[PDB]
Amino acid sequence: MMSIAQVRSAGSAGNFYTDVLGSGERWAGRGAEQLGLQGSVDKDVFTRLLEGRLPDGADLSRMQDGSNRHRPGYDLTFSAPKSVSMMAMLGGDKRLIDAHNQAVDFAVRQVEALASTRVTVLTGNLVMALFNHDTSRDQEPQLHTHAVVANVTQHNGEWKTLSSDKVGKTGFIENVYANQIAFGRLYREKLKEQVEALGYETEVVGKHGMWEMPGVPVEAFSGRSQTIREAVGEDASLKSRDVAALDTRKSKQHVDPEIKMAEWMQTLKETGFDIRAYRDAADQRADLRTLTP
DNA sequence: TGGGGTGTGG
Ligand SMILES: [Mg+2]
Repeated sequence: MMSIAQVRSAGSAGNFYTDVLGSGERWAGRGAEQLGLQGSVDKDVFTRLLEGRLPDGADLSRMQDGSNRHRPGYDLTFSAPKSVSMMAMLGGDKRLIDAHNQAVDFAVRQVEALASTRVTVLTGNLVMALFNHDTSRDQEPQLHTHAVVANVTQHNGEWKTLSSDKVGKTGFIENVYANQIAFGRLYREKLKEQVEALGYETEVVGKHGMWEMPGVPVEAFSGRSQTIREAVGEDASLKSRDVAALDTRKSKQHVDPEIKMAEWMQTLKETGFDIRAYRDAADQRADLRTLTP
């Protein structure tokens, strides 16, 4: 599941991402490599990258009119299938938090192909920040990664701007939106490959091949989703659910990691699910094959 | 800026 969003403010939203299973926001992309950036994201260097102030001698901003300036960039959030989320946090399977991360690196890398600048020329490089979270605003397991793309790419010499000027030809983000499904798709496919290799089973449960591990009590950890549909309902348009997603949206919360982890384990019991039996069933499934043909 | 739900995203 890949969702999109425009970043419209540096300093402010620059923090947002700078802020419960062990807590890794790492850089990514050929562009982030050029500027010499690796698996760490300084609150300041990032907050800067959004204004147009690269680490390199590039200051592509527009600090005019008090505080009217550049265009920060975009947020491509890949959300993992609820069963994957649960198994990692409630099932303690750390191998999953990994698979998910590899699945994102794969996707985010296919997005970099569309990296192009205005003059339209595929510049094949991006400077990105990838933040990982594991809850929903409803406080449930909801592991996802905000692949924040900085509004900058590198053409021939200096850095330009992915974002466009005026209409001309569809620039970067235009194609991203035009290609959402494919991206959420191949992210989901990568996670899939690994997850099954670990010995887990999966079945389709939604459009464009969305899936989950069969048997895992998903319905019980989809509080946001349900609150959104109890409001605007089912059969509601995507746009209508966008607004619902925002109204009924609780505000960002300070949870007591162990009070919450316990509520989950507790609520997890009432479903009648045997977490342990599942991981083992998966192991035996994986073991059973790698030891045959 | 278009579009799948696990619903994130000043
Ligand atoms: Mg988040």
